[PDB]
Amino acid sequence: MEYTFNKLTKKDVKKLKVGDIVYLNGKIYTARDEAHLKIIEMLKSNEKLPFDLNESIIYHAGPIMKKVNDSWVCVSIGPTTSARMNDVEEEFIKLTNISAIVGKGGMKKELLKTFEDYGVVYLAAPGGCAALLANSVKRVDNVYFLDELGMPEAVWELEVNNFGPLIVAMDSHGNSIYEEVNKKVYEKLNELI
Amino acid sequence: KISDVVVELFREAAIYLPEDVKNALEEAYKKESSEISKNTLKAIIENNKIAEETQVPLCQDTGVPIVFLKIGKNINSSEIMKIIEEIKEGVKKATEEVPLRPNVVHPLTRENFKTNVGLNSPFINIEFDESLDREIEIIAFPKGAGSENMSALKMLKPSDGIEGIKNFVLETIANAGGKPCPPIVVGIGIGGTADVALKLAKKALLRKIGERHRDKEIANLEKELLEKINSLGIGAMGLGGDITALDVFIEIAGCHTASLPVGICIQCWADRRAIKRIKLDA
Repeated sequence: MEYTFNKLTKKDVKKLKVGDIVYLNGKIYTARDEAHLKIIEMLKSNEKLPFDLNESIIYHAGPIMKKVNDSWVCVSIGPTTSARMNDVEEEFIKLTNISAIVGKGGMKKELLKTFEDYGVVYLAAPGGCAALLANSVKRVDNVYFLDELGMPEAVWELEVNNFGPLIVAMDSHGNSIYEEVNKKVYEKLNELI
Repeated sequence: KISDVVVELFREAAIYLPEDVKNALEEAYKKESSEISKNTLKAIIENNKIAEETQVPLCQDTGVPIVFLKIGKNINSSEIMKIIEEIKEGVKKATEEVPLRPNVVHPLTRENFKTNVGLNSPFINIEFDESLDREIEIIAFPKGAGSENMSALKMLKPSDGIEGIKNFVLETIANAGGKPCPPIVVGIGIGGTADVALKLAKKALLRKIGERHRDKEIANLEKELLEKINSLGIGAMGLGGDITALDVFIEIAGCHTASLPVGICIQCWADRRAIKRIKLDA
């Protein structure tokens, strides 16, 4: 079933079985490893973020940006390999009560327990599709920690339209499409090797 | 003047996907049955239209800069040395004006060079061609990390033959799964030494989709391997599907009677290249 959301309530999160198609039309926040680490330091300590991640959508990515007429223009924002945040993403979900992670490749099986306990979904973005997703960015609202982390590692706050198609690849119901395909692939490979 | 041609060559490669690869992606889309992989493929085809319209790289990971240089008759070695400098300078300039991401680092320190030039970074492959006359051929081959990180070598026993080759190719594609972003293009190098086998596997990736080995017998092994690879069910992005690979390219060389080296170079759906022939001042 394909869905289109402007916001994702936990209610809607639990309504996304593996293999569903999603398009987003609202706010998204970018975060790579450096950003995930800084966010965890500051919420564990009681520092106020200038932004709210409660029930939010995180995109694993490094947006290329150009300053044009005293506003930012996106040129390319492809998805980052998500398994780079494998060792910080549990702590991250438990401090922030995010609703969705977007990226590519997937994340380790263990986190599927964390996605069932807290209400969270992982959505695969077309790997390689930097121009398509850039074109979906309607406006750049704000950027955080720019001076400290620099342009790709900074948290960019975006407004997107028809940001997709995204595939539900790990759900809040204990299912991972990566784990499924790898077991079938092992079986068909034995029948050849 | 070569540095500015080199810049236009990396812009070509970074933005405009070769037509043989776009066609193969349209065909992949009409041929598969998985709803997930059909959606993934139209997004990719849409990506490529938008990259060209808005003049931005089709893929954010513009890669490590690899350069294949063919050299014609009646060129001084001193002029070839100036051509190699202009190729470096044009990679420095391409990083700036394409733009390319600065991805070349020191392997132990991880210090970024900030121009993709350093420590033999512009990997420049040199060949001589007696059929060119004061004319060079430049291929720009921007290689991504995701696909290069699935490269494999294996020193088979000769008595393993063609069955052990097929088995090593299938094991390697299966192990990689969704990580070099399928659908994919497989380059297989057989023979030489270990370094030659991997050189061949990369060279095999310069070919156009549907371009079979000019030896009909190896052309047949290319199609057996494409059919068996498509049986794996990896599909677009390793999400499940009928099309795992767009094509299989083999290249061979003489090997030691007691050896059989086999190299594999995977390429992601973003097969990127651009070629230009250049007549030199008389």
